[PDB]
Amino acid sequence: STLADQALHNNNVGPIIRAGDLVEPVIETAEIDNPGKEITVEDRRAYVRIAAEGELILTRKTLEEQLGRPFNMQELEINLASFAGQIQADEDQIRFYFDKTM
Amino acid sequence: STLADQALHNNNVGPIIRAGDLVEPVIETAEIDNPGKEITVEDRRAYVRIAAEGELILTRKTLEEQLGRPFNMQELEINLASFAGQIQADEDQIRFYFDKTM
Amino acid sequence: AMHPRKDWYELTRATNWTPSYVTEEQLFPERMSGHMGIPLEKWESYDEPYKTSYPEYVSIQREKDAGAYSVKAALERAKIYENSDPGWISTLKSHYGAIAVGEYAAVTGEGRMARFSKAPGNRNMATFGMMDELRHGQLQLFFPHEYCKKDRQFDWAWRAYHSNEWAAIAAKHFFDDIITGRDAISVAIMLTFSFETGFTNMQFLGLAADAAEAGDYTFANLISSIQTDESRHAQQGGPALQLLIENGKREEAQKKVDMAIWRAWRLFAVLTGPVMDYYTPLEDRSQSFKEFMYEWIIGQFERSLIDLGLDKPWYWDLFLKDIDELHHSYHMGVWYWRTTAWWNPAAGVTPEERDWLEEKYPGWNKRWGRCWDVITENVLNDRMDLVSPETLPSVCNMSQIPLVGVPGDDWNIEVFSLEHNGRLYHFGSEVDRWVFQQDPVQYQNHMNIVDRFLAGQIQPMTLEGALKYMGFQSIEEMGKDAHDFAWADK
Amino acid sequence: AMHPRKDWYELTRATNWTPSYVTEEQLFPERMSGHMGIPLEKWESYDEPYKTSYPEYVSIQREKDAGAYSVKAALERAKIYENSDPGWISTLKSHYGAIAVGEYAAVTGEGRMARFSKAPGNRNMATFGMMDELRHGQLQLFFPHEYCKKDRQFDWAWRAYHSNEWAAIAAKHFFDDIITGRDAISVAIMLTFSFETGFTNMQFLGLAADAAEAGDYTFANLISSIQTDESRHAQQGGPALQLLIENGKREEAQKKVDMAIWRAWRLFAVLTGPVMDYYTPLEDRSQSFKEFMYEWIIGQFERSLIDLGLDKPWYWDLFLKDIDELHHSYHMGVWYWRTTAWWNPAAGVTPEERDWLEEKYPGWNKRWGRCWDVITENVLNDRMDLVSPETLPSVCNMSQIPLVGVPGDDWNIEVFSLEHNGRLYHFGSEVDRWVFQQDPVQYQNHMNIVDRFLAGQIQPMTLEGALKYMGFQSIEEMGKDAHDFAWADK
Amino acid sequence: SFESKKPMRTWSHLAEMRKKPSEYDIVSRKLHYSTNNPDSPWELSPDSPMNLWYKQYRNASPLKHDNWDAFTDPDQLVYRTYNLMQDGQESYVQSLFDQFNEREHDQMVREGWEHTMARCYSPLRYLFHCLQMSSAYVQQMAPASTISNCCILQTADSLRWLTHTAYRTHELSLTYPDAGLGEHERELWEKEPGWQGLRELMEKQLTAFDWGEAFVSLNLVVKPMIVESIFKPLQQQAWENNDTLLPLLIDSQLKDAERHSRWSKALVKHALENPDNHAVIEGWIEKWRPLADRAAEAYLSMLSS
Amino acid sequence: SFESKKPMRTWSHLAEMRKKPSEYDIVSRKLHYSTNNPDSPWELSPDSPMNLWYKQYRNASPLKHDNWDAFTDPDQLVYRTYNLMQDGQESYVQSLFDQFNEREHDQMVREGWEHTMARCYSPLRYLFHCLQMSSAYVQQMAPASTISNCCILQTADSLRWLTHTAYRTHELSLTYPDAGLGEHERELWEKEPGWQGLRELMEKQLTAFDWGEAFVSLNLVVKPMIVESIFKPLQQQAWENNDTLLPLLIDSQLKDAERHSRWSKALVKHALENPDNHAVIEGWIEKWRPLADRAAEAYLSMLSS
Amino acid sequence: SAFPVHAAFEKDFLVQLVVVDLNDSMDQVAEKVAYHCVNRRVAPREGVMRVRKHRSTELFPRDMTIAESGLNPTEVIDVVFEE
Amino acid sequence: SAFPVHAAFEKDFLVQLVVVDLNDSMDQVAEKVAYHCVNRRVAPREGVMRVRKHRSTELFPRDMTIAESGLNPTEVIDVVFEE
Ligand SMILES: Cc1ccc(O)cc1
Ligand SMILES: Cc1ccc(O)cc1
Ligand SMILES: [Fe+3]
Ligand SMILES: [Fe+3]
Ligand SMILES: [Fe+3]
Ligand SMILES: [Fe+3]
Repeated sequence: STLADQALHNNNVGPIIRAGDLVEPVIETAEIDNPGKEITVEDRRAYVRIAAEGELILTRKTLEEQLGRPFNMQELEINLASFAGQIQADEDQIRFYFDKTM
Repeated sequence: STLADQALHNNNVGPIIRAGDLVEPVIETAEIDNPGKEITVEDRRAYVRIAAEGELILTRKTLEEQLGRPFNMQELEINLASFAGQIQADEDQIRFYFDKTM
Repeated sequence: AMHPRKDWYELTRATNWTPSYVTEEQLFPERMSGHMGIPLEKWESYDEPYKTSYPEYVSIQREKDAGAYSVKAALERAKIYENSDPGWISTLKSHYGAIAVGEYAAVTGEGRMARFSKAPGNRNMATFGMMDELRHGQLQLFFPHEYCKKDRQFDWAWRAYHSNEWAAIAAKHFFDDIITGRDAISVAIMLTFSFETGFTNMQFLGLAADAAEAGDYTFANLISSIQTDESRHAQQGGPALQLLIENGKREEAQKKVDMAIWRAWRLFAVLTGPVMDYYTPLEDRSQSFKEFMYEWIIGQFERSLIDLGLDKPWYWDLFLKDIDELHHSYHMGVWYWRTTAWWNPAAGVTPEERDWLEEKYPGWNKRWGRCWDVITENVLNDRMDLVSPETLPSVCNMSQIPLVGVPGDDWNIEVFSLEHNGRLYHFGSEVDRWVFQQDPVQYQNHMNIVDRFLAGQIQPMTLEGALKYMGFQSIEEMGKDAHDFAWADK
Repeated sequence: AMHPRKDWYELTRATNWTPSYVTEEQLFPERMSGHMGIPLEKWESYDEPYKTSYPEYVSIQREKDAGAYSVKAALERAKIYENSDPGWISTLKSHYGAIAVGEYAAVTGEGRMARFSKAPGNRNMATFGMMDELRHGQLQLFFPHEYCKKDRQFDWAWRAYHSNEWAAIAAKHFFDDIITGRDAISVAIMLTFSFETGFTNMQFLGLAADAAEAGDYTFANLISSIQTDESRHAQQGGPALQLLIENGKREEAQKKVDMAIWRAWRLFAVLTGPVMDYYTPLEDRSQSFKEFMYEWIIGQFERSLIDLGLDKPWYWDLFLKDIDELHHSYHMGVWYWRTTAWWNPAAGVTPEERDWLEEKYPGWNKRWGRCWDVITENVLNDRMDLVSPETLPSVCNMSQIPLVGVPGDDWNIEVFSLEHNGRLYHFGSEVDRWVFQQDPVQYQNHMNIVDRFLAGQIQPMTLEGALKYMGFQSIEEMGKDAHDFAWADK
Repeated sequence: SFESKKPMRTWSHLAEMRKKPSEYDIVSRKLHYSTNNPDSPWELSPDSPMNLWYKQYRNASPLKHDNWDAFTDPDQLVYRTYNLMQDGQESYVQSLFDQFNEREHDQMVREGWEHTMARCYSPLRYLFHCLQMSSAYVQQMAPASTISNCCILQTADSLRWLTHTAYRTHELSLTYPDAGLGEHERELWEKEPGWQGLRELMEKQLTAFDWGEAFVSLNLVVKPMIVESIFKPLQQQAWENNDTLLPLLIDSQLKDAERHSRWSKALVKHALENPDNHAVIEGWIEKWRPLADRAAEAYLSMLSS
Repeated sequence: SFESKKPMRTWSHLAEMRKKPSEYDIVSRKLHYSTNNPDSPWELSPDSPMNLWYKQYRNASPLKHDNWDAFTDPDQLVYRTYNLMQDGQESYVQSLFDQFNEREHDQMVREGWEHTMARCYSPLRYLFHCLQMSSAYVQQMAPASTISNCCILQTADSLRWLTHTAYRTHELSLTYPDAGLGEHERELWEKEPGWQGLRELMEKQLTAFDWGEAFVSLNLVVKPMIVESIFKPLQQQAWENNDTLLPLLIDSQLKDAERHSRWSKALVKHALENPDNHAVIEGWIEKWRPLADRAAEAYLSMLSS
Repeated sequence: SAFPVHAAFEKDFLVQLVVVDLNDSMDQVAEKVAYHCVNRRVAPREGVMRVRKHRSTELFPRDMTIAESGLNPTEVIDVVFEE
Repeated sequence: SAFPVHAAFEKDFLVQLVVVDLNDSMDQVAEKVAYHCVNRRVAPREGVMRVRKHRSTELFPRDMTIAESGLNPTEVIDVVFEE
């Protein structure tokens, strides 16, 4: 249960983006919109697992700039295949976060 | 020029359909809507060359039935990558045809 | 100008009212609503965290489907069927059969909430949920339909849930228990939270990774698009759980989560486990089944459960041991009784694979390998009669899956039995027996396939009689070794 | 209710009127319109056979792009770049460089007709044509753009037409002659009829077949979607030709068709020929270059030309002989001078390929094979200095492509020269010289790359000086053998 | 014994069709496995609560047919084509909202219209949500997937109407902040006389649990009354008060309503293949008509006051 | 010598941008190779007819800038996003046509309106086609691809308006077959006084071959006059004659018109980076304004008669 | 006198339905179970096969019949080798 | 006295720019062309290389210089082997 304990005791939050045109822009956005947080990326080809400690924000403004075309926040759902953390979403951004620290 | 002569002296007309959901329905439609004409099909994977002698008709009604979903004749353009013969198109059908017999 | 959703969203879910011409309980009967006596007023604090609205929904879902169908169309001539490893084709057959009409059944779970939940936001999100599952059911019938003309086993994308085939019974017993057979709040907890934030990621994203490695982008693209819907409507469960906890129903909520997770686990161990560690070609195994479990269920899902205020399930340590062991045995069972399946199981025990298995599960060769050693010897000596069964496996009265254990050098197998109302039941784990005892009226007069076999319901009472009962309509439809035993040559 | 297009279509093209405040000739000047003195009234009989209208256009083109981009997105991780044969990657590099910004130039040919054609239906169809070519230019910049970060040669998808690289000059000399440098009616005949119903099928459908065999569905899907637009706006030429014939301009029409077909032929022989018979991996060659020519140009296009009332071109038999011979030599030239290209030519003469070539072109080994024999020997003895040139090829003053012939056992090479206005020109064929003489003012003071080299415009006057003049900005950008000569090992 | 058979061009259950199976046939037909075993709809104890519920309220319904599955949506809609259709209609309505807002439509309505809207229009979100809830119930109880699918799409349409009403209630409040728009609708639904016929009707209809009676009361009685006595009268009143947006909005909603009526009538026609069903259907219509008429009378009295 | 360089994240010409290149940047910028060689725009004899045409009417234009290519469409439209936008607006207009036809809108217009439409509206197809032709000319002559792209989309919009007019001319003729609708528009364009200012204006504008004068006369003089003196007055007249469709149609067309004005003004701002250009632009505006004012006066006199 | 039991064989991976006879010795029961196990998934070996109630510490005598054992139909038994 | 010519070598596949000298013998011209051909795309062989105007039936003498030949700059020559 050492392995299991360590896997459970994480505070990783963030989007799982399915393969397509949102993968690189979301990675870049995570980096820009969470300065001073390290962003981890696990590439599983069909999807990419993108995470930060405790909280990870994606703003519409940054994502639009990184995507290179007009973008509404609600559209992220076309490519957001899963996520870690609780979600708080609005027209300006999406926030992945935990209430607790493990 | 034997080879070239024989290639030129054809009266083959009909649609070249690009790879996708219209290939089989167009083949089937060509057969149904041109009874007593032999339909030839050359499969080049990226496209299929479908032909009959002198004239080949595709009706909207038949194509819709073979495609299995609502269909407007103008939509054929999504998948009609080329064609042999002169073309006469309207809301009810498309006709590929030659004025001359070679 | 247009006004932003935040400014009018509350009015879309301002739909609770105080009944006057019928009673509150008549309008929301407990057996269908599952409100646990919590009054209407309390349910108005329900706040779905993943919102949508009708205009956005139809626009965005239009775009999702356009992509899914365009990719399928563009890749029709990629020769996936002809060129793929037969183990991969069997993975498609198993997936579509076990999932397509269950997705359509999930419409009804969502519908149960849309009508009977006392939470207005839940009723609206469940309406989009109804629509999502309709999409998923229709996609996963449409996509395999083109393969009907190639292989009668793809007929089972439609037929499986209409059959009494044993895996189909396991699927229906689970989905009818957590989706279609309980009150709205139980659906919110067991389906949308437990199953849809927990386990479906294994089959629709874990498997997508393997599909991408296998070069089947039509499938990988399909199931990952489907999961984007899941990710939205699954977020109906969390706020329901938080509301139950706030209103003094923590214990009831925890029990439902515990039950649903275990039931989902046993089903996915027989469906997804063999796919990820055996059917999927070695070179295409992105991660092992256990590695994917630790990513998706332990690392992501169980951490989310904790964050919402629930506890680790009581059976935690049993669960962890099971991840090391159960699917290896379920795989062995599906393969030895392959003739009862609608897909062709791949054995997956060439030396190269056995080295991988030993690396991913130290001790494998001294356990399951002992069995595969016997099987492999018989194959190499063309004693094929010893590679086909002449009796039925004993089956769990909860999961409907054969009763298994650890074979080989440190053999251990346990059946957990129960006398109840003058009948003897057998369960494949402590937890399965516990699930039964949480709600006997749900289960007590259900007869599993072997129960039926013993009670004279299957005629003739032979393996062939059983195969017919399971709905196989031709010899072609019954499972065979994926590679026609060509693996022995290695 | 809505009213069907047939009932209001005539009003959309009821747009000719009788000028009163300027003259008809001032409004439609011959040098831009090319009406050949045919009065406005006669042009109103023009009837585009492949119609569309604005609402249908934006709806359907929206759907076309959604598919193209969705497929590209879904296949990003298919490892085409990393896993494809380098000969296939060079095919992509050559295509995007030679085509993308030429497509954008075609907007201007369509624009020339939209403003200056006296036929109202032509002006409307050319408006959709403007839009189509904009699509094609933008698609074929967007798609290769992601590969910039992998390989500087993909920069040439954008840069090639901005360069003086010799193949880029050949492309621009052709497209500026038939698309951007002539009157509206000449564009209708030379571009939409001759080039777009004739030759583009080779590069956008013939090549798509090979791309599908090579498993590059992003590309195959892209270029076949593009050609669906082509198939519609190319149908502007036929009615223009029929109108010219009816109004006593058959001879003028025939001459323009004859010229455009030959000019297109020489360009596609150097672009598409080597791709189909050498760069494309043997296993992916759906048909030979000649087989595709007989399908698309002889069987389909030339038959359509006859049906419309035109004659076979005077140079017919020369053309047929050229299909057997020209591209084999153009390939040899591109490969020996590979360092002047922005793609990496594949030699394509492993024994297995030479057997295929001999089957598709009986006598190949006794001809081009004699040259490849010498080259192969030098490679096997690491005399690499003899596999790289130290001078420039002589170049055609029409096609801008090196002057070639048949090598080996029955050697034959002819240059067709011409003194004109105190200057000596050299052409690669009888037809190329004839094209020049049809319109000397179009060509007479043009200097091909070697002319410039001799007149001191390229400094220093060395191969390296020439490479710099051609716009190569780093060593990486210049062409090398696609497989780093690994083919010799076979 | 087991016999050998070749692959079929389509699902085994469609393989005897004369015509080539449509998209609709492929993805819609015979998907309720819960009708296969009369003694246990669901794969559980035959006497489980939900199994008893379905045996009583679906299987034992007086409305009977030996092949409910043969029912066909006359529009043959699937998820994919519903969204194409409705993205078209909804993008159109959203464009109407945008443009009429640019033109300041709401400022130009006749004096007092905001009060009529506050009383007679904005509380429609409760009625439309009742229709949404009720449609979902017919969905989950209907004995054929092709029936249930029409109900799913109808549930979504009901939410579409609800959302229109929510959006316009809020928007109207921006021009008329002193009319109770977005504030007093629950009160009105619960206590205003003109709403009480409708509320009584829907509370009672929502507790009709037999699938047949649920379908008849909802789609043959309630919903046609709403078209006759709510939608069309509102269009007339809007016209008289220089509200030119509401009639266009309602015309779009009426397209949905007519679609619901179309599939409903097709189901009645299917049902009537069984002669016994005429009396069953007619009996339920007569049972519910009085409640529906009283609902309409009270609403219309309120609207015209 | 040759040096070694690594791969670039984008085109070499964008690689020095500070920001990540957009879709617009990638597919739109610096595509006219015909501006690279001043002595031979096109890869032909430097003295070929088209090379002489471009050297005179583009290269030698009085309107000058050392970096026309830096111009940016303020809307940053590409083919893909133009079609998304316009499928939205055009599907909306087509839905308006459908619904207003269902309601028999045309039968309810004020007495005589069909005659005003026949005289003042249906011949607009000629004016709009002139705008289409003229926009295509600015396209083919403009010295930067980003300028030309705005012109392509504007050419398409002009055809969009033409097609609206054709459709509505035919549709109106179905209710009013005795007004010359679809029959007499060429006659009116050629001989009716109210159309002659417009016709003279466009015939002369279409023979202004300098790219700068073409752009200024078309987009800064002609097109703003059409908005002021044709589109908006027609909306007012429609209102007075119970035509409620035409104002909505024109509002959609005006969205296109404002877009054209937006990119035009952005080009003027780019141009004015060169101080010499103020006088050039102003001179062309003064040159063409009288023709435009006379055009509007004659049209308005005809409309209000 | 058919007598269904669910049997787990030593070193096998599952429990199977094996139908024995009311009057079968434990020796005969062990054989009938082994049929479905040894040389299928379990290597043959020297020793005496014994029958016990599932997970019990007590072995039934070899000569004891199922009728004499007090076993009920469908109960679970193990078949194991003497230590 | 640089003198550009376009030369076609016997059995090669193309015409190349070869810069010779005004005072070069035809023997020297033939050598300078061969440099760019033999052992590159054309097998070496026995015999005397000769120079002729393109497609001509007359061969220039071996000792004749390009200056004496009357050839103009950028004219086309063949380099062939005596029959
Ligand atoms: C079986 C199933 C059911 C629902 C769902 O969303 C996914 C899978
Ligand atoms: C180079 C080119 C130009 C136009 C066109 O449509 C295709 C290709
Ligand atoms: Fe689902
Ligand atoms: Fe789901
Ligand atoms: Fe093109
Ligand atoms: Fe084109």
